[PDB]
This record gives sequence, C-alpha cells and structure tokens, in this order.
Amino acid sequence: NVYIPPCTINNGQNIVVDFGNINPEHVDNSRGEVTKTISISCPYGSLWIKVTGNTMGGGQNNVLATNITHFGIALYQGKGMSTPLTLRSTFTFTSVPFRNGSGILNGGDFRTTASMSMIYN
Amino acid sequence: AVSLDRTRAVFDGSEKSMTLDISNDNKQLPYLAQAWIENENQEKIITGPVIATPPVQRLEPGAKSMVRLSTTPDISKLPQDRESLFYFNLREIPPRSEKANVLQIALQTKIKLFYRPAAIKTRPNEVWQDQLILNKVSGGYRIENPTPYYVTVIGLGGSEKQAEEGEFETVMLSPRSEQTVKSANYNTPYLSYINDYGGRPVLSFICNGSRCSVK
Repeated sequence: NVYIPPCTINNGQNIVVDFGNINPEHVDNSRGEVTKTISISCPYGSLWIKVTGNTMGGGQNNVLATNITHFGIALYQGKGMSTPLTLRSTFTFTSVPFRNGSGILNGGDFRTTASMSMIYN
Repeated sequence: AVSLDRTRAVFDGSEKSMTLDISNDNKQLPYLAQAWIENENQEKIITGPVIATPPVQRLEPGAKSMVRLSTTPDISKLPQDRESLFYFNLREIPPRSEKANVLQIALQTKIKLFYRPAAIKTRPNEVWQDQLILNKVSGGYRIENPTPYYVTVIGLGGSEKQAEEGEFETVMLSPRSEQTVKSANYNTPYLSYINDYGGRPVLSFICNGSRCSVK
C-alpha cells in the first residue's frame, strides 16, 4: 500500500512464555529462567521497545506481579539472568520466577501479562 | 498480532476525522484491539482534542477493520501555524492461554500522530525537508528545521549509502527548531528522513563553509 507498514512481530503469532509445571516454591536466583526470542521483520530499524505491567511492591524494577501474592516474574534483556530489563532483527528476553517472601503461597498455578510496545520513529 | 497500516499518521486539520486500517494477522485466534491517544509527552488523554474510536473492538483471525481518529471543538485551541504532536496507540488483548504458569505478552504499537493545521496544509508532492540546513560544529552538525513541520532524521553520511544505512541515533526536530547530532565530517553530506508515508528519502547537501544546504 501507499503507507509503509510497521514491522511484523514473530509472524503475527501469539507470544507466551511457558514455565511448564513447576511449584511456585523455588530459589528465584537461578530457576526456570525461560528465555524467549521473538523475530522482528520490517519493510525497510528505527524502533524502540518498552515493557510495562503490574509490579510487586519493593525496590525491584524488573519484576511483574502474578495472580499469586509474593510471587512474580523477573525480566532480563537477552539470554541470561545478567542484565535486567526495567519495566530482519530479533529481540531476546529472559524471564525467571521470583518470590519476595518466605512462607506459604496461595496458589499452585500462576499467570501474568506484560505489554510490549513497539514505538516507531 | 494486530497490526496498523502505517508508522506515522498525519491528521489533516482541514478535516474533522480520518481512519487507520488495522488487521488481525493471527490465523488462529481472535484478538481484542485497544486504541487510544496520548499527548506529546506520551500521557494518555481521553477527552480530546483528538479522539480514537472504538476504544476496543474484536478482530477475528485474518480479519481487518479500522480505527476512527476525530477531533473535538477544542482542537481550534492548538496553534495553527505549526504541527502539534500526539501518539496513536493500539494494544492487542490476546486470548487467555489454556496452559497455566505462563507469561503472556500483549503487543502494542505506538506511532506518532501529527496534527497538521489547515493553515499549513501541504500539497501531495510537497517536500519541505529540503529546507533543512546543516552547520558543522565540533563532533558533528547542528541541524536547523525552520519549517512548521516535525522532521524525523534517520541518517546522515558522506554518501547516499551511509545516510540510509550508516548507524545513526534517530532524532526528531520539532517545528522551527534546531539540535546538534554527533557525526563525522563530510564533503557532501547526505541526510535521510522518514516522510509522511513512511518512505525514507535521501537528501544531498552542498556546503559553503560550515553551512550546508540542499543542492
């Protein structure tokens, strides 16, 4: 068409980071660090990516809250729990479970959602 | 994922509305598409002067629809001798995954929305970016945009290839403004920009000392 369109993200497929069947009781310092790689196919990169969503209390700036109190999902840029991810080509990000409290957790299953914005120049 | 038909939208101030085509590129699942406007600081505004409707709509796999952008009477309050900046946003609400213990990513697209007053309405073949002036300074150039339009600079090199290909920190000059960018020195500077349609034209500059102007 006359207008150059925006890039297609991982072939218009749905993006879901699955942690399989795991007990919310982990070390949250090296566990189900699930890495995800989503492809970016553009027409012509001039694009910015910002990730936002509900966060748990505390001083962490890369952790999403879940449907389980004291349990969240921490995010990191690229493959590896090294550099954090503050809340044609590809984009890789690592997600790892994180519990900010000792004691019992009300929930064996968990799910959360984050927004990934493609901001065009 | 739900996608937009363009990377920037230009709202012709002479009209009261316009539409943007969207489409659900997923071939399996239906998606909800949220649309909203944000001001120049990327803060959501729900009261105008530019409105998006519908705020939410359902899209069947492979289906396409549109979003209507319209103005309110307060649109008259914006300056009419220059463009104003807004951002259009479209966020998809994916279907609930059956598998539990998952992180669902909701994709969103955010593009610039240029309100262009009727008083500065442009012709179909008009190119105002050739009015840009480059002034050589230590470490790069001070770019001057004397026009009433926002100008997004995506490249600057000593050749056509460098301009369009070369690594460059994209910057957008607001109407009648200027700003310095880092860059090597070039005999005949070439500058690339993103136009109203998303095309990326290349310009050629000729210099007279430290001041360079489009040939």
